[PDB]
Amino acid sequence: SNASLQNNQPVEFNHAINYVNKIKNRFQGQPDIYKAFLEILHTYQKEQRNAKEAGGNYTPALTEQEVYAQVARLFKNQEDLLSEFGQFLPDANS
Amino acid sequence: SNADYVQPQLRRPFELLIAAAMERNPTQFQLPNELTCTTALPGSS
Repeated sequence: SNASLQNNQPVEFNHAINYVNKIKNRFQGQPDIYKAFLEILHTYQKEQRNAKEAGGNYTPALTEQEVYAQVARLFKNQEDLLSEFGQFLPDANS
Repeated sequence: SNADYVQPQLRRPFELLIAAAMERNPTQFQLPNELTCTTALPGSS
């Protein structure tokens, strides 16, 4: 008896690993850009924590749309990174 | 409850992304990792 999920999220996690590596490689030399994005994640994790602290009834101030728009405004010139990012919230998925 | 049917939420897109960021970085999310008080200032390699 398992029921504990033996098949976790492998492909999207491995894609994420490569993506974060790709983010570094993409803007290697400019810490502010990568750090700013990291702080975005930091901020969303904070908001998510605070939301679930109230059970989830309380909605955070940082929405997925907000995040994505912030990321797009964050990484300019190279949309290829954002193109990779699109897999972490694909419009094709509802 | 309004929905007593409890269901795990493995489908969390941001979770594996931020987790990957947490793994491929020295996880500086101001999150107490382990023995981390003054160990990492600029981070690890």
